[PDB]
Order: sequence, then structure tokens, then C-alpha cells
Amino acid sequence: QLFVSPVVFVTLGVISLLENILVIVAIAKNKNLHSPMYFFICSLAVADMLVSVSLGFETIVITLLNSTDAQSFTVNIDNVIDSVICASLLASICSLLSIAVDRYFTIFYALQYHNIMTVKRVGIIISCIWAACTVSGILFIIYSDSSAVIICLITMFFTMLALMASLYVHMFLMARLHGIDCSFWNESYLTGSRDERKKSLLSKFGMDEGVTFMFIGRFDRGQKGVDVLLKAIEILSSKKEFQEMRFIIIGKGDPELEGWARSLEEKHGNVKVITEMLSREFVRELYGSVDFVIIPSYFEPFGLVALEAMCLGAIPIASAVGGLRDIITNETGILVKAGDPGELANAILKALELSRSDLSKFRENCKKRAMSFSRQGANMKGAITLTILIGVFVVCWAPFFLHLIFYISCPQNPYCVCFMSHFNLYLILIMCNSIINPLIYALRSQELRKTFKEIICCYEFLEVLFQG
Amino acid sequence: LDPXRWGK
Ligand SMILES: [Ca+2]
Repeated sequence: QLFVSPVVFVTLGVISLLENILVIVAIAKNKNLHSPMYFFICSLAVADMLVSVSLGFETIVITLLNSTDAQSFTVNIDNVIDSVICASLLASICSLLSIAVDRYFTIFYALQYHNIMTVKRVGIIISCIWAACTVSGILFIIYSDSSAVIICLITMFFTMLALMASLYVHMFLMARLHGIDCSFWNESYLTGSRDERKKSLLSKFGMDEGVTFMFIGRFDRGQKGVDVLLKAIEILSSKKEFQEMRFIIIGKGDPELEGWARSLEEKHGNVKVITEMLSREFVRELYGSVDFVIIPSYFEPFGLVALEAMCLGAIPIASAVGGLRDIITNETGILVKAGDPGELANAILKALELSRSDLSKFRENCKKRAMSFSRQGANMKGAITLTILIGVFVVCWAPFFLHLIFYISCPQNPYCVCFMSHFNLYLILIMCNSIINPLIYALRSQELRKTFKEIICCYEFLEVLFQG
Repeated sequence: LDPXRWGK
């Protein structure tokens, strides 16, 4: 068994002690941190220090009975220390998952999630988590010799591992497939008013002024859904409201589908078809000129195609599918059933009646909604903070949990025991989780860094009046 | 009475 000096356990437990009370004191003393996310961080800080304090208390205890030399007092104080550690570890996971649930809802349903999660509601949830964790922690240590408990602890680590893997491929690997580029999709690249650009755009195609609906994508059957839009135009073409609408269909692909599209372009007059792929700069101008963009996709994993349109005031009419369903709300667009040309055509009729009011507030909601999905926004930065916190937890607890796997899968294997003999190294690594976590909050929260500086100045004054 | 649990 690899020996580590008991001072190391007591030292790091003290550093983790002062660090985590500073975290709890700061959030409590700062009303600017009275949000559900920081409340769940506070519960993680409590479970962090309780693990490090118990481990430092355990090594101090163990050293004491190495000098006195009852067997019943050992088992009692051992089951109590280990139960506090077990309960805090379960709370450590529940708090991390609660931050994940907080981040997911603060990103896609921000206004809603803020209303249910009142300052009361966080209290019951955090208390309910610690109640179930303390109960489960005691039951786990009682049956610490059962294969069900060790497998239960192992399964909860693999879920945190799978969640960290999911967040890594989302926020880093595919950070670039669903991330909105605000440096390019900006209103500042436009000049004049909206009707100014729209009238100039409709004049470029030799067309009268009307409510403009625009489609851009690939011409295929059963994907981007241009076949649905062509059928929807044919439906509306027989109605009297068709004359007030203007349609700009852009795309290349199925030669029989554009021959369809080009046939209606020759049949009506308020329909313009462009069978080439235009530059992204022209697409940007069209987003700030047309009134609505129609995204009738059969399958759309990322709502990025919507976010770019809503950046320039374009109100999306998309299928409630994949990313479009999560991006577009009732205040920022119109959703329809995928593959339904009749349901689609009704949304253009709804958008036609909607255009008879002042849509400036609607377009401002779209710009504001798409703005909140920027990587530099507070929502994306919170999910990156959650990914750092879970990555730190997985790395710090991985050696201990591999040791747990070896304990039930190969305790006799001559080099499972070689890994198992370094158990003390995995213990101090566990306490490093409660030391790195406060540092993570500091470099990821600008407000928490400000409260930390106000305390070192009050701690510099906590010695003047102390000694004088 | 060991440091942590499952160390043995
Ligand atoms: Ca113990």
C-alpha cells in the first residue's frame, strides 16, 4: 500500500476548507449571484468540503488510535465518516446534474425556466437532493459489501462519463455546426430601412411590392422539403390572398423539382426561382430584406439555419423538427407539421395576416432570441463552465472508480492489486476535486471574482480591528 | 478502520 503522509490529507483538507467557505460566503453575500445555477454550485461546494474535511478528519482519527490501542468505537466512527463521504459524493453528482438541467433549460426555455425556479423552488430541490443522498449514503455504507452498491456507484460514474463525452462533442467538436457566427450575421452589414432593401430587392427581380417569403436550400425529395413548399404554392395560387405574396425560391438539385419550380415561375409572376447557389453575403442581404423565411425541412438537427435568419429580422416559418423546434418559439416564428403542404400553406396565410400589423417587435424578438445562442453569450459560457466542472470531476474520480471496478472484477488479479495498492493516491486526487472546483468558479465567473476581492480587503481589515 | 472505503 502506497503510503502518503497524514499531513498531506490534513493540509489539503484545510486548503479545501478555506476555499469552499469562501465560495459559499461569496454567493450568500452577493445578491448578484442569487440565481438557481449559483445555488446549485453552492450545494456542490458543500459536498466538496464535506468530502475533504471527512478525509482529513479520518486520517487525524486513524492516527489517534495508532497510539491509544475499543473495536466497536472504530466501526461506529468509520461508518459515520464513510457515510458522510458517500452522501456528499452522491450530492456531488446530483448537484452537477442539476447544473446541467439548469444549463439546458436556461438555453432553450430561458424565460419559462426562470419562472418555475423561484428562490423557494431551489430550496426544496436542493434539500430534497441532500435528503435522498444522506439516506442512500447510509444505506450504501451499511451494504458496502453488496455487489449492488458497488455496481450502483460504478454506474453513476459511467453516466457522468457519458454525459461529459456528450457535452464535449457538442460544445467543442460540433461547436461549429450549430454555433451562430455573430461576426458575419450582423445587421450592421445592412444599410437603410427594411422596406428600403425589400423594395430594392423586389425591383431587382422585376416584381411588385408584397409580403416576401424566401426559401434557400437543396432541391431534394424527403429532406429539405422544397417539394412541400412547391405544393403549398400551388395550393395558395388558386386563392385571392396569393396576389399579396412574393416568393423567392433559391436552390439547386433535383432536375425535375426545379423544372417544377421553374414552371410555376413562368405560370404566376410573383414567384422568382434562382437555380444557382448564391454567396453567403447575398443570403445575408436577403435575410434582412424578405419578411419570412420558409424552412420546411424533413430533418434538421441544428437550428443554425434559423438563427442566421432571425439575426437579420427574418421571421422563420419552419417545421417543428430537430433544432428548429428548440430554436423557434411562439414569439419568434411559426412552426408547422413536417411534410404537410396544407398545414404549411396555412402558415403563409397566417404570416400574411400577421404582416398587417407592425412586425418590428416580432423581428426584435427574433434578433434577441438568436442573439442568446452566441458562443460569447452567458448561456453558452455557462455550458462550457459545466463541461469544465464535469471534466474535472470525471478526471479526479476516475482512478478511484477503476479501483472499484477491479475490486469486484479482479481483486485476485496480480496487477489489479498493483493498481489497487495505490489507493491513497486516488484519495488525495479526490480531495483535489474540492480544491480545483473553487478555482474553476473564479476564472469562469466575473462577478464571483469581484466578491472574492471584496473579502480579501475585508480580511485585510479583519486583522486591524482584530489586533487593535 | 481504513482511509476511505474499499481500500483493502
Ligand atoms: Ca473508512
